[PDB]
Amino acid sequence: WRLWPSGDRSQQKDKQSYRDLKEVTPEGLQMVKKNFEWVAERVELLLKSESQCRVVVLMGSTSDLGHCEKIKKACGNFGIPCELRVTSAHKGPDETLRIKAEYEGDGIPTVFVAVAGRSNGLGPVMSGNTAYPVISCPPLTPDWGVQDVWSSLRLPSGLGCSTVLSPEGSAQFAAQIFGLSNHLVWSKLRASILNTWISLKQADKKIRECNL
Amino acid sequence: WRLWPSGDRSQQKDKQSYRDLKEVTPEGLQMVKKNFEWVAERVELLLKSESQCRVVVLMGSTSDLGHCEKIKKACGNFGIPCELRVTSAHKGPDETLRIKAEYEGDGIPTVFVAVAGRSNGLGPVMSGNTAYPVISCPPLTPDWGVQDVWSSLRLPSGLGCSTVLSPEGSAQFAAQIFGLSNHLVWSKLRASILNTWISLKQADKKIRECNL
Repeated sequence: WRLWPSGDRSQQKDKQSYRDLKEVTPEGLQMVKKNFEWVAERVELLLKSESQCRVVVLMGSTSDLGHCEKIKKACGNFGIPCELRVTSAHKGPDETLRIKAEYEGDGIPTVFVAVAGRSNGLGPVMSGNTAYPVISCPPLTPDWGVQDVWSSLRLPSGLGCSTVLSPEGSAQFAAQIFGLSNHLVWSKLRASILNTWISLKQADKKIRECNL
Repeated sequence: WRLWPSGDRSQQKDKQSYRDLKEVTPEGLQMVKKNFEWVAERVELLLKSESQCRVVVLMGSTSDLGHCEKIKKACGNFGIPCELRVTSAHKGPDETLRIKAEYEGDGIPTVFVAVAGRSNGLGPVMSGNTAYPVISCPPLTPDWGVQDVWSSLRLPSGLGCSTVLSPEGSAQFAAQIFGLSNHLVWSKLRASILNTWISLKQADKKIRECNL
């Protein structure tokens, strides 16, 4: 590669420093060696997380636990810790705000994912009382899902609450948010775009052989 | 009329006490007079309210004030005091519960009417945190009303919150609730069933003449 500290070619730390020498002298090789040492001393820091990430999944009912387990598993795939908590906006709004405060108050950047069946008040109430992002991922089924989804979508002014129907999708969106700050999360998202694209090419190649 | 204290014919206080005398003696007429005095001393109490009534209309936004004015006016027609208050479940749930507590705490029987456009969380949150009845009367328009109504209708278990779409209707329902305890409110409801029925007979009589 070619590596320029501060975008400055004259500070090049890569092997171009050796290619560029008119004549290789022993003083010339010690400069090249120090450039290689400079990179060797920094490269292990590429494995370290610069910023902390957390998803908190708030569920109105323990019957939606299966749906929340899918979000937590999918968060695990991006290396983002994910906590489950049980709270109802309708039946314990005092407790919802106290739980919110626990995660707002310890200095760890947090995305809240609200899982509320039927009339979703948990997304909205959370959204109205935190500066952190809130994602409604309601556990819609085909029975009443067309009716229930609108309680996540049509909100009073002054609420940023977003909607993602897929539980794997809500994890991915939470990852994309943390990817703006965390190169490790970003890189898993980037490699996943590649791997998914590769999978389509391989499935097309297979079905093309069944075209003769 | 015939008036029997405790349903006991032998305690009859009406003119039947005079009709029933085999012979009218002066001692017989003094008994009749005391029966008439007994009724004269109690009849003014029929004008007095035995129980207090109040409707509290909670609105999420001052833009829904017109809709709340219609509820308040219609409550006035049943002689039920009606207060307007502004509170959002989404943006000030702490304040919603403190306002609720003011009306729960002064010993006056109260019906709460929740007016919240779009995703109604105000009905549900109120319903989950008071033993008093809550009526959602959402200000639906034809634009999004088919979508918004389901946030009032499909609630988690443990919530009694009812729905009435008409604002005059929500007042009438509040009146019907107080009519179980208040003979004056009951009587306005009863006379209104008569007057409305009379109006239909009169409109049918009119249109029948335009049938020749």
